[PDB]
Amino acid sequence: PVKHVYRVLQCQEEELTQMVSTMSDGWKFEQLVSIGSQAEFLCVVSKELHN
Amino acid sequence: PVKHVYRVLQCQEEELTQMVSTMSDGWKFEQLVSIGSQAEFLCVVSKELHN
Amino acid sequence: PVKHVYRVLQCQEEELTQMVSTMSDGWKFEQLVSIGQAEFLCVVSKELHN
Amino acid sequence: PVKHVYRVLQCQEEELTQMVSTMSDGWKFEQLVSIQAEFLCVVSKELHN
Amino acid sequence: PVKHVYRVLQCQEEELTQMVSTMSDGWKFEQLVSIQAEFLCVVSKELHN
Amino acid sequence: ASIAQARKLVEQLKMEANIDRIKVSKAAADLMAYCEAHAKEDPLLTPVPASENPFR
Amino acid sequence: ELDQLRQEAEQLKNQIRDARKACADATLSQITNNIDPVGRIQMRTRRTLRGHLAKIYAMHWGTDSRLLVSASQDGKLIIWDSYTTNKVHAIPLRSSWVMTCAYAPSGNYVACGGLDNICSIYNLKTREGNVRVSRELAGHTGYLSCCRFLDDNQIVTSSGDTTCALWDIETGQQTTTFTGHTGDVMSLSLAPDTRLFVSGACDASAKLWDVREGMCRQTFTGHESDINAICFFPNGNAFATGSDDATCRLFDLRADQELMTYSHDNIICGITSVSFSKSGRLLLAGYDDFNCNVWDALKADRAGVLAGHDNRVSCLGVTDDGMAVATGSWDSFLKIWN
Amino acid sequence: IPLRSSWVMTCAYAPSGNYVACGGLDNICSIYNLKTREGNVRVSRELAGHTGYLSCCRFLDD
Repeated sequence: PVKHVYRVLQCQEEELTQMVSTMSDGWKFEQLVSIGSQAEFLCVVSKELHN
Repeated sequence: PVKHVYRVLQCQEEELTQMVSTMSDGWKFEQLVSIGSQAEFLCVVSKELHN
Repeated sequence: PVKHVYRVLQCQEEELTQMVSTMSDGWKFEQLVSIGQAEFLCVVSKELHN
Repeated sequence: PVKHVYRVLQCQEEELTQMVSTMSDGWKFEQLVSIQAEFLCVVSKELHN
Repeated sequence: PVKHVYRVLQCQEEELTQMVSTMSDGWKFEQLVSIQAEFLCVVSKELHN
Repeated sequence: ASIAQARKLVEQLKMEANIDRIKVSKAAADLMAYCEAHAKEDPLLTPVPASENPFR
Repeated sequence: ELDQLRQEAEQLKNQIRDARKACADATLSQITNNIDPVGRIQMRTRRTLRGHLAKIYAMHWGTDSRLLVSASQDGKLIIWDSYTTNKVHAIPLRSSWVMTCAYAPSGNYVACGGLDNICSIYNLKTREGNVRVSRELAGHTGYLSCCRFLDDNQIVTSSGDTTCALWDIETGQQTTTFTGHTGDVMSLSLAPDTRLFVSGACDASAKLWDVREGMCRQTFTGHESDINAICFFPNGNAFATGSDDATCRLFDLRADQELMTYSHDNIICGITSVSFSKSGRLLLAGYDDFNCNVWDALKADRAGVLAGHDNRVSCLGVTDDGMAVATGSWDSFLKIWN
Repeated sequence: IPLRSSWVMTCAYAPSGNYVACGGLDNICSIYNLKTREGNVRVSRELAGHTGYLSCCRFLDD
């Protein structure tokens, strides 16, 4: 059936919109967490690999 | 096959209902975060387009 | 080809279970934030096809 | 077509693993909120009649 | 889609990337709560039999 | 090609040629009179009390 | 054989210039020396309204004089209330380069466009409470540069593939088409009486068309770089342009000659926007030196300077009644001056 | 840029300035086109043919 790959990304507040709005092709969006805030968020992204 | 676009919107506390209740035609809702909380928020929004 | 409607509801801590367990017919559950003794928020959704 | 039923469960920090790892048959997991420490939890079931 | 299994994993701040990037086969990701700094994580599997 | 280009040339430039060409001093005097007459319509140059401007 | 045609074109140009030279009969310095200059001025910033999280590129007031629109880099529009500093709408977009913005004089249309080669119209006022797109206007293969409404049903665009044209909203196809602009068009503005408009050029050229038929009646020249901003004096007989090499020139339609020139020694930056006031006594300009100063029209002397920003200034606007000035830089803040 | 493989040991930059490359125990070298329409990064070409683990990568030209 299906598979998944997960990656973690770190970014400050000033450079959040540029990465979110300019994401790659094929990767999805998962929970956004606030860590040690200032800022220092943590994104999680996913891709689906079939065969 | 499928694609996706993401956008980040900032909205203060008192003007939250007016923005959430009156979204556009096609855009979805994914997550609301509390940032620097009078009180500030963030709201990721997604659209799905094919071909 | 589907549509969605979103609404925001505020409920204090004591009035949370009674509101969650007795939702209407058709509406869904999306998010629950801890605003601000304690105060909460909530987002619901419906699918108005046709 | 489909329906849904929602319930709110409360649990302290020490009793989280036992309830989460031993859920019933049919109920899902949707949200875990943090109010030592107290937690909340929302579960759902689909009733097609 | 007839069964579900849920598990709770704890990981410190320095051990996030190694654990998330190297998950097993067939397990999903659902939540990540902020309990240095500690964390929690819930995963799921589909046992259709 | 360049024939078409020269065509366009003769076509417009000769349209430019037959235009009226008048005095400049009259235009300058008219501009000065227009600027002086409407001195009452410039809040920036003529200050107004705080009750006038809403942006405060 | 085309050499003869080129030679006769050259001699016709020479004859036209000879006819043009004589009619210049006013050096405005020696006639306006008598009148006294304006006094010094200093204004205070009143409101600093935030909400964009990218680099702002455009803005535009409305006839209501209490609403203004803004477009960011990643795709977003926000319609602001200047009195209370509250946003009334927030529209997401499907493209990541929006370099233009227009608002409708009636009050229920907004247009956009950019490097995605499509112009879209948005219907703010709907029977239902949501906002939805109305039409899209494709047809030109360059990147869109500017958009101005002639009226609620007529729009004029400025393409990048040496093209300017009009459109009909209901049909969705072009009505008239303009050509003959060798360089690249980057700006244009409308006359107050909604009958004429002029367009800028990459190779320092000015053109003046008519909306009804489309005949180029005069032509202006004199700069040595791209003309980025074009504005009009309120009366309607003169337009002042700017350029990258720190020069501002005021031309006269009847004279066809450059009247004055506003240059100062200690400037090496480029001009990005110009605008006249209500009466027309002062002229404002913006610099890529992170600042902005206010000039004078008649005597070519600087009245004062304005406290700039932390990055480049890229837009400027003055309300119709003249009680507001709004400026937007690349660091995502707007300023209100009075 | 995220990657699909979990072992990359090499990285190169184009002298012109709009290409990069990667490689590791995945036995594949991938080229990325930084400069494109709008803002996004998408894979341009994916190479294959050698059964060892890639070790180094250098551009002679674009």
